Amino acid sequence: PEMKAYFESLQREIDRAYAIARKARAQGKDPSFDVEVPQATDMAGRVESLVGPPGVAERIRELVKEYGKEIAALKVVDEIIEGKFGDLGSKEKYAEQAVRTALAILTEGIVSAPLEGIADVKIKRNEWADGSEYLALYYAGPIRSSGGTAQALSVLVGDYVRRKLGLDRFKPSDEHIERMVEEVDLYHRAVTRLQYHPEADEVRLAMRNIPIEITGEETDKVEVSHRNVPGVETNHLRGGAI
Amino acid sequence: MPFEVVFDGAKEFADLIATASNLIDEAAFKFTEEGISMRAMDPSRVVLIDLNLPESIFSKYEVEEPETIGINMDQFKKILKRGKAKDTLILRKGDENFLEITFEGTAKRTFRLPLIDVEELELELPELPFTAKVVLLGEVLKEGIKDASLVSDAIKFIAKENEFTMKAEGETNEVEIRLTLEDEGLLDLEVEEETKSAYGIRYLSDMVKGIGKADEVILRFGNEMPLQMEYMIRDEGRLTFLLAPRVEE
Amino acid sequence: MPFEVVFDGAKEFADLIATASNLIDEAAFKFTEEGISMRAMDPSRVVLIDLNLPESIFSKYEVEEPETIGINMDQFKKILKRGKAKDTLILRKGDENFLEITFEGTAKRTFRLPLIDVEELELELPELPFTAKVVLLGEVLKEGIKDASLVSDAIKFIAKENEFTMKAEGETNEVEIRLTLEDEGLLDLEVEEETKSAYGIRYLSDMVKGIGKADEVILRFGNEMPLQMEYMIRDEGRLTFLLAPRVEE
Amino acid sequence: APNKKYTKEIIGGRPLFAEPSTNGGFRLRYGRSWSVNPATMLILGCIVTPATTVEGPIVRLKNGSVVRVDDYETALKVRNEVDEILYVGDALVNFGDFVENNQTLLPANYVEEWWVQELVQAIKDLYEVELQPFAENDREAVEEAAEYLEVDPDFLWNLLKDPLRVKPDVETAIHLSTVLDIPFHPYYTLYWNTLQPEEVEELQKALLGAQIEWAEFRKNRFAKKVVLENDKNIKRYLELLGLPHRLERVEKKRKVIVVEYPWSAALLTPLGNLEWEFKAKPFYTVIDIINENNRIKLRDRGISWIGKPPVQVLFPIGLAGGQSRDIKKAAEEGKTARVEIAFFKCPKCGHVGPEHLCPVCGTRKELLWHCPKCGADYPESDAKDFNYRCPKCDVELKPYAEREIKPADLLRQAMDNVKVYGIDRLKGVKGMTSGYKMAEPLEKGLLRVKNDVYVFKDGTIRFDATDAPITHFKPKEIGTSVEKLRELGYTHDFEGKPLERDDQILELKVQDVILPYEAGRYLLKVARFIDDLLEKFYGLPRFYNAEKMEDLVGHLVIGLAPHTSAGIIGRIIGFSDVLVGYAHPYYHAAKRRNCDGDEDAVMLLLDALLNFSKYYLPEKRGGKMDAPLVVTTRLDPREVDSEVHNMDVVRYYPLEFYKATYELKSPKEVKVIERVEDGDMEEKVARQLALAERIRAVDEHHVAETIINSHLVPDLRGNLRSFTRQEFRCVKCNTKYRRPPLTGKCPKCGGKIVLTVSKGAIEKYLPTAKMLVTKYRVKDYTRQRICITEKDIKTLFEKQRTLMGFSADICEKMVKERTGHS
DNA sequence: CGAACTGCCTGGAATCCTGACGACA
DNA sequence: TGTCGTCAGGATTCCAGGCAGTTCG
Ligand SMILES: [Zn+2]
Ligand SMILES: [Zn+2]
Repeated sequence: PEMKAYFESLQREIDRAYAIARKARAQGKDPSFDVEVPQATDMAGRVESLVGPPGVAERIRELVKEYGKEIAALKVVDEIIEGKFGDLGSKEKYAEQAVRTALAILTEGIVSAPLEGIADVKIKRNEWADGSEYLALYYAGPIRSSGGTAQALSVLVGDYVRRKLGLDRFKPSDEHIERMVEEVDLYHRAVTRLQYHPEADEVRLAMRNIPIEITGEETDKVEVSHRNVPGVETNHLRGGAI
Repeated sequence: MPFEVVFDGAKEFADLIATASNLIDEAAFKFTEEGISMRAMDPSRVVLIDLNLPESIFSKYEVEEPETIGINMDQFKKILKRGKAKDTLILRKGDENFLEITFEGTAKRTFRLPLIDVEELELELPELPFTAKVVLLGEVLKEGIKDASLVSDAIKFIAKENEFTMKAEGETNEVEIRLTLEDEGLLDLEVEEETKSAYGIRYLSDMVKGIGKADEVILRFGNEMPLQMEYMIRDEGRLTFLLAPRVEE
Repeated sequence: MPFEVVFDGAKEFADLIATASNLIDEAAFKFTEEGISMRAMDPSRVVLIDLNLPESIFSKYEVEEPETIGINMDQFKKILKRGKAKDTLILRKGDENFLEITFEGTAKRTFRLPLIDVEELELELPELPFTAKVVLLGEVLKEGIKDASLVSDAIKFIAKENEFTMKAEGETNEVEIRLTLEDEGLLDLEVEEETKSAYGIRYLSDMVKGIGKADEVILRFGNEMPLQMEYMIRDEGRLTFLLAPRVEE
Repeated sequence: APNKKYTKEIIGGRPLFAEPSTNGGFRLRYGRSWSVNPATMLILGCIVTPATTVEGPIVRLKNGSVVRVDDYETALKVRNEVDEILYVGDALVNFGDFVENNQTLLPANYVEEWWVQELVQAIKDLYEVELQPFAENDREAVEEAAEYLEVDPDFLWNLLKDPLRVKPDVETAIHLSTVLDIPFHPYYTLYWNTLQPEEVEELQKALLGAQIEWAEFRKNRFAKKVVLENDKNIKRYLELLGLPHRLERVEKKRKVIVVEYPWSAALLTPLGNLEWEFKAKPFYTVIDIINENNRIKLRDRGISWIGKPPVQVLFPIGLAGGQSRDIKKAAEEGKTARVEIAFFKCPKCGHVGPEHLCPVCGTRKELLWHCPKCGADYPESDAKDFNYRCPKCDVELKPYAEREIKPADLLRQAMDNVKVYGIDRLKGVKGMTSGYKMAEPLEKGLLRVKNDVYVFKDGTIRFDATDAPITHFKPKEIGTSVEKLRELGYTHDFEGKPLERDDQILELKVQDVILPYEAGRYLLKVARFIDDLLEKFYGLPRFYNAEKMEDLVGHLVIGLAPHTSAGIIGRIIGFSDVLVGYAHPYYHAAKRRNCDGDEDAVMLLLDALLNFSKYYLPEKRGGKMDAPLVVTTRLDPREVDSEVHNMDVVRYYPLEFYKATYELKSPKEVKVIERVEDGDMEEKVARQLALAERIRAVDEHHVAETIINSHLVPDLRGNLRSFTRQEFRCVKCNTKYRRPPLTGKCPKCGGKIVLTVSKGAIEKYLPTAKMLVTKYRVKDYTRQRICITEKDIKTLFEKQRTLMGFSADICEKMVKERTGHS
């Protein structure tokens, strides 16, 4: 009832403060001429301000409020991949934008993991065994505490976009699984305490089940026993991906 | 607004200014045809430090217009710290935003300094009727306040006929000081009732660091009333500290 | 338990207890019908301080029964910082755990403190053959140890028949001081054989800086046995430090 | 699940330190969607939550008597004369918690609310009387109930309003219980679920061998007082029962105890006034035997057991500032500075500088572009025309370049701009994390310095605060008047009644703040700095005009948690007196609770609008959060759909689940869930006091711990590795790290080289383990103790010794014992 | 006509809150 | 990202010996 009028008075005071800030910035004593902190209309506005695109808010609202958030985000990512609003670059950029928008939608647009923690996503081919694919996920700093739920959702959306793109299943090599379990035990024993003690058979089953391979970034200056592994640019520890 | 003050006793003037500055920064100096007044103010707004120096003490006190100027004496304490006891000081101000300090004992030492501008409003002292008036010197109060500060944090003043007790209370050790007629340093007192007050040393031990000895310190207060501690030099120069009663009930 | 000790001026006792506090914190003063006694051990069981003061030191001395009381060295060091050289120290104690320190003068000061107990085990030191005794002045030894303090810590004392030498070795410094009966720092000698021993000078320097210049000292030692430095207070009381040397070269 | 949780709780804190008297668990108060009474915290390791409006534990004092903790004054009075902790109190854990991994159902208890609900249901189905519980009853209904139960109507009204506050006397309680054979009163029911009937027989024998006086009320042959002797039986369970008794010594007997009403009847009436004979029977608890040998069946009560650098301004100086990087020091010295920064250029005047606006003229200078590899310069127009590519050096056109500047003479501009020269200590940044490395307002930095506030590496002003939501809200506690709430917009209470009483229990408002005095003072200083800047930057009138603590109530602030790129806008309605605060379940969600941080940063909207810039964000990496990019305020909780679901959440007790709790129900039953919803000194002293209180509670019976070794062994290994590494650093040559090979002195600085000793920590940790091994004797670690002691000894290699030694040491004692055993 | 006996006061020095550093989990 | 130790460093007050003013055979 009157809560709507109280929120209207609150947004009126907010608009008064915004007009004061605009009148102040009209002189231009700082390398900035627009409002840096705008008010969000809804989750659509939140995800649009996080990753965008600037104008898919109408479609997001329609899909969500008409069919449910889950299949709404599914169809929204389908439309983004198909390029309904136009083109934005290459297929890798399309996949990156789709993954970021999907993650921002499912997280309601609060986590900056796909914004900065996961910098880039590319597709690379296997020049050794059969020509399968791996996602080169160039991560960044703010990903060490990305959150277990957010990481699981990122894995889910990665598998979904891989199924959409139609890639081949990566062949888990002996050296790959050996360096994976080596990094796992090294991170468990020397680097940092883990929240869930894993098992060798479990991590091997996971690394064999992941259809396309995953290649992360560098975390610390810790070497491994098998040097010069094919696929990785160095022999450091991928504790972030771990 | 131009005026000039030629003075002998630069050491006394400097230690008095330091004592007025040892407490707190703000100080509005008022130049008037009747003399030099000063109202020193703090951010706590609990202690007002008002002094008055007439033309009799000044050697050559020439004025043209009465005016008030707000300064922090912390940055000014560097120049007055250095100086002999017998010398000639000259403080001159003109229409420009500068102040001239001439130091001449046997040579010329001129200092041209800028004039800062601080904005503050003058507040009149509450002249409330009290029932306790006790006069002493500075050494006794210095010792008592330093003991209270280095022992505890609370103090209670109790005044009765020819009996001034001050109980510094804390948690482990408790100090008490007694003032009676046997103390030759303590002068006569006007007291009719058992006046009780409570104070702390959170902002009291500062002025002690500048309290001299040849200065007669009178204190007027009542039952948990604001303490007006005035002190006189040469029977002509006055400086009062008016503090609100930091009592607990 | 109750007692009252009044003395006009106790700055010597003040600095003495200050040195005792700098040495150790846990100390208990035993009050007997003869006077006061104290014996403080070391936390590293290397140094021992002993002091005895009969009833012929202070002006007024009235004790009820001999017992053992305890006073915190920190609380005492927080008390001696206000002891004027022209004060009247009055130590009063009743049956309760209330200790009163009173001072009469321009302002009657009285501080009450709680009295905690100390349970340090006391044992008589066994007799040991000294074989080397000497009586010297305090100022010469103090200045020598303050000159040889910055170069090293192991100062070597050598004593032969009518001969004394205080040296300071090292790798890039050497200090030497000779002492004979016709010198300006030796009062009397009682050497028996050729002795030589090196001692640390941290506690030495502290305890000789705490003691004045005009005071005399009596050193008792041997070849490698522990040293004992004793002295007298007002020709009535006795105070002795005791500490063993090092085994290194 | 409970055993697995008790086992997994060993990962943190001192292990094997559980109390044997009271089981390791708290109370279960089912609430929709932990909180422990602060009396236990005052009498004293996981996340804490305050609940003061409930009862407290019960302990014994130095006098020998037993008493319970009730309120803050008594808690502070008896928080130092405790002897042994008997019970832990009645903390609340709920059911709406999102717990997983097959967390089994925690056994509930017979509570007073469920008891009186069963009572009123029984009288309704028996005497045909309708009533409305959980609130004030109607006149006719309460009158007929009072006539049927021989109680007072106003007393029944007060009981239905609050049963915990208005507790009935035991006489009338047993009187009304004799009509329905209802279970006993839980608040006056001791804990008997841990005793053997063979020992209970001796208890009844000692009770029969004691003194007793009686008193009866309304056809109830109850009692009046019991005087017992503590030597008549083993006082172990007599004290473990947790009953407030009175002790007496000078009575011809050493230890005498006396229990009066309403505390003696609570123990005698369940035993039937010692009329029937008690017997021991296995596979049947004491409550079962009591219900067997009595016409009244009772229930259970205790069954729930669940268990640097402090930089201020952004001024890039680098090595040109050394270590302190004082701009005043640099201006006094008159030295240059080689920085990779972006310079500007004015079209009219032509001055060059790293500032935004040109203070010489009245306009703002533009940004120039320069190629660092080549020696070419081009403006933004030429940069955008040449496709951001230089023909000299084929590098992307960068706005900033590396060159030298003289802040010594460049400071006069900022001085005449700020017009205020009140500064004592102020330093700049050392390293730049952003890619563009843009500038920062030097006037705003100087104003912040003169205001003397702190700042993080984010680029704006935010201060930490800790809050915790609760089920209710009280103007008496939040410090706001009735007329203040009226002019705020509140005209009715949670039940529609007008607001006239200050002690009006209300529902927790969304936009309310329980915020501490430190946060309030920091916000006041921030507002002072804000008004100063807006009056010195553009000449704008003060919007807030805030100069006191109470004036800030009414405006709007923004909260932000780590991993949250959205700032939640809240209103400043409230305050706090304690060092902690409260929040709202909507302002504090799961994404703001399990985000590697419990506290949240607060900020002002004007502060963000004036000092926020994306250029303050690093290029590739990032801190705990990216940036407060967007504000959010709308969190509509099903307005037109489930407003009743959002509102009706507080003070409901499910009788159905209370009756169906002892049937091993599935806690994951979503259907039933939805149906019911509808330095060293402080740390050492704290550890020693925790050990001491645990010892008092367990009655001087404990064992050794494991986390002390889990801290010492890695400490020893790290100490050894640091000693074998020995990485040094030159003092003035702060960047050049000297090699472990000693070269006498730094070739660029003829002074000492700071080394990494790392030996003072272990030297202070050794006495802790020494005192622990002296207090308690354990094996498997004397080897580690002697090893570390000998390591210190032979690393230093106690050079002086007297004729009388005999240094007492349990370490040397155990060493000699093992030597003799060998 | 010279010598102790103070004030005092300013140099020398001990104390300490602040600003750097590294270590673990 | 939370914690804990070390180090130097400059500003501060307290102590002591030299400069100065003063009453004694
Ligand atoms: Zn210009
Ligand atoms: Zn170029």
